[PDB]
Amino acid sequence: FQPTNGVGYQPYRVVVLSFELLHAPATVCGPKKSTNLVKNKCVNFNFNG
Amino acid sequence: DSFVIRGDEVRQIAPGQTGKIADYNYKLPDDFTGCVIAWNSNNLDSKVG
Amino acid sequence: LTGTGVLTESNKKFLPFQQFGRDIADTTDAVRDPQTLEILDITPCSFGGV
Amino acid sequence: TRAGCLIGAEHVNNSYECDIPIGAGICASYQTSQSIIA
Amino acid sequence: SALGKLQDVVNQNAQALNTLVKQLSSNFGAISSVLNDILSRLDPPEAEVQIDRLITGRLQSLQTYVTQQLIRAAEIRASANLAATKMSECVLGQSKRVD
Amino acid sequence: SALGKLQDVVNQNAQALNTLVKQLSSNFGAISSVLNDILSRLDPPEAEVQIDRLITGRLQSLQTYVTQQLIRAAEIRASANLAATKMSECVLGQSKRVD
Amino acid sequence: DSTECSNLLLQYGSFCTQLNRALTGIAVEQDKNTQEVFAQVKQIYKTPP
Amino acid sequence: TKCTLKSFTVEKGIYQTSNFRVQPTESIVRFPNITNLCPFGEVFNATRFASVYAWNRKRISNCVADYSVLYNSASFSTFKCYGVSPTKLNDLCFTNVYA
Amino acid sequence: AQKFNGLTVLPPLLTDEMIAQYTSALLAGTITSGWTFGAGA
Ligand SMILES: *[C@@H]1O[C@H](CO)[C@@H](O)[C@H](O)[C@H]1NC(C)=O
Ligand SMILES: *[C@@H]1O[C@H](CO)[C@@H](O)[C@H](O)[C@H]1NC(C)=O
Ligand SMILES: *[C@@H]1O[C@H](CO)[C@@H](O)[C@H](O)[C@H]1NC(C)=O
Repeated sequence: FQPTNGVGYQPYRVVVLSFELLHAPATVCGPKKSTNLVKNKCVNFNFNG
Repeated sequence: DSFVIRGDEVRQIAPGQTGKIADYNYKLPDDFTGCVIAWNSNNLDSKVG
Repeated sequence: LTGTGVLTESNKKFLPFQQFGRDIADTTDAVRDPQTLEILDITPCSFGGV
Repeated sequence: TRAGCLIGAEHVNNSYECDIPIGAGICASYQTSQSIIA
Repeated sequence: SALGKLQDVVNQNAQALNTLVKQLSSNFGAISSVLNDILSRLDPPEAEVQIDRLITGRLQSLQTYVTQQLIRAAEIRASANLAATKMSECVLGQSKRVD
Repeated sequence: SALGKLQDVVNQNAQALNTLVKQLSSNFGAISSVLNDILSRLDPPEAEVQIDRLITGRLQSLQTYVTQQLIRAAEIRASANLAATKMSECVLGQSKRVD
Repeated sequence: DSTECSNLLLQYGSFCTQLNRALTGIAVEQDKNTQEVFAQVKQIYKTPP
Repeated sequence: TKCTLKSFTVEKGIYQTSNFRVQPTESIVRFPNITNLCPFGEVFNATRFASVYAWNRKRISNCVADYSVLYNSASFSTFKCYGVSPTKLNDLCFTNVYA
Repeated sequence: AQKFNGLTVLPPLLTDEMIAQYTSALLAGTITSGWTFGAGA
């Protein structure tokens, strides 16, 4: 690599995130804040994604 | 999975592609369930000379 | 052409401009082998269902 | 048979009523040890 | 020939199979009609949808053949029930039924 | 080993329901067999393809359950019409018809 | 004669199995029709000379 | 029968089964007697290229297409293939090639 | 078979020879026995 090289020859840093979805208990989650649980009621639910 | 490549080889990261990075260096699985994040780093990795 | 099936000798003539031979449109039935120009037709790996 | 070959059952000359229809005039049954007969 | 009614049944059977294999001629809006060409030309991740389309068309063809077979089997079962009624009421015994 | 016909009817119904469950267990070419998963991890505009792939695959599986029920009901109707004709003739009258 | 035959069987074999069961029911139905029409009395008598 | 009927228990009778008995264990590849390298240097490394208003068409035949030899000297910014995946390109023959 | 893409024909359980035998028995009984054919002896 050289700083005067073209855009195709410039460095590019690549991070590849690999993950499995909804097949195992989860140790990492998103920004959504959890609310209180409601039992025996027709309600939209988001359990562990 | 973190690494550094050239600008032309970024498209070689995607699954189903062929190249010097895809065949001999790093191969995404066909059913990859994940993300690829690539950013330019000419100011950091590249140096004069 | 990639496949899994039994290969047998073919008694079907091929014209020079054509390579493959499909008895039914969905499945290829015969082929011309590249190294040896004898015709080789493909029977299924499995026979009639037991 | 006319329908095809059968392996796993023994052929008897005696004729009985059909239990499992093999086809082409052939039938199978479990009879006496005990075994499948056609 | 006044026997050709049964010939019709045989012809109808053959006709169904002919139509059936003609339904295997179409690619059902895929890249190619041949299964092995779709396997060979494309990588599998692009290929699940094409294989699904092609063999879903083939299975819809088989289902339509099953429905047509069931219609003709209902007609043949009605004719066979009529013939068995003729066997029981006219061959074995005397029938007072008119015509 | 008597009463094999009624047990055959019950086992045929159970086998039809079991085959329905086994067909419905397939993913039908979708990303996941569970609909809730492909709602959760896929945004709607490209998700709709997986949605109607899985849904029409399930519905088609019902169609073949329906047609199997139709041919089974045709056989059951033949046996029931035989039973009704017998109750009209064998029980409430004397039948000259042989066998 | 596809390469990935077993995966195709696993994904789409039970549907074809149900259709083949329907066709087998058709075949058994026609065989039972022949038995009802032709085989009414099981007694077999020699043709008179 | 247990796999086809998808049940451990199997009732008395005759059952048609899908083929699971044979799994292949060998691979054979047959391709023509071609060993000359294709003129990729002429169509990729030429000093002068024609303009887009008169695009230059070059026939490629009677050679082997090894795309790897192109990795060392040059890198391609865009490589998009339609109808054929970038993978399985080395495992697949081409009838008529015009660059 | 392979040409029909897996559509095979199944031979009937009642072959034409046994069907002809059944019809011969029915003719013999109808001629020689009247309607006492099916009623046992
Ligand atoms: C290819 O070369 C091999 C080795 O010489 C030879 O045996 C084979 O017949 C050739 N096939 C042709 C002539 O295409
Ligand atoms: C049955 O009859 C056939 C007539 O060819 C004979 O060959 C066979 O041995 C007999 N089988 C027995 C002993 O039951
Ligand atoms: C292209 O030609 C130049 C000059 O001869 C050479 O240095 C370079 O390696 C060639 N590239 C290829 C495709 O071999």
